[PDB]
Amino acid sequence: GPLPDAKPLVEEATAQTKALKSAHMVLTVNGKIPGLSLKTLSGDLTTNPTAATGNVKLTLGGSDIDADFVVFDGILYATLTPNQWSDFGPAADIYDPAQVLNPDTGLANVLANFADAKAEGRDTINGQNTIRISGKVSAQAVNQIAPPFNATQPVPATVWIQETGDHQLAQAQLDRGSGNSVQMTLSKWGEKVQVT
Ligand SMILES: CCCCCCCCCCCCCCCC(=O)OCC(COC(=O)CCCCCCCCCCCCCCC)OC(=O)CCCCCCCCCCCCCCC
Repeated sequence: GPLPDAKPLVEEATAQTKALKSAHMVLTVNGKIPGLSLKTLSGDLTTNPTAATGNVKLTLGGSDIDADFVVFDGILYATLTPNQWSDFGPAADIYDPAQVLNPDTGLANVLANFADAKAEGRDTINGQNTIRISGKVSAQAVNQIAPPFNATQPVPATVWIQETGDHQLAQAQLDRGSGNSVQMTLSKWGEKVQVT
């Protein structure tokens, strides 16, 4: 049947995202984004205070490493060899994961700077009906959430917003062209992170 108007849905998702404290996130990098050596990540994030835990697949020196990670008390830790925790210092010197849910600079700021929104279709994301929406995100909003994009123009993007219910952002993708793109799927909004 007919699609809703994207614009009110984006506005509603913006407000919902600003109110978020925590979520489960799955992040995938498709192709190659210069200065991003991550391939995948899956984890749980809470904010105020910031903590995160999960697993990451990343490339270091031409090799893919699977690692568990914890961010706790500003500090990033990861197991670059199995069951061995290394301390990598302040998480903020690499990337503070709270930035993803910062209401001024994170996903909500992406949504508020998502231009030309148009509903394209319906898709299931994690068992929920969502509206797939195309648009373009400002360079400045992209660079603030994902510095390695190094955008000097608007970035084509797709968002998937819950059709009913709370209208959360279920998924977002930023396309750097060719077959190079970053996507995040969010779920379990307001989960207790558990702790670390
Ligand atoms: C809608 C889309 C939403 C997108 C939201 C998030 C987008 C991603 C944010 C961009 C990350 C920017 C961080 C710098 C990029 C980096 O990779 O450095 C490149 C250097 C090579 O680049 C350079 O040459 C120099 C950069 C200096 C980096 C120093 C590295 C020190 C080595 C030790 C790190 C190993 C532990 C990492 C475990 C995570 O080699 C490295 O890869 C080593 C560092 C790996 C960092 C992984 C960052 C994790 C992203 C977390 C956000 C996801 C949400 C979290 C939810 C829980």
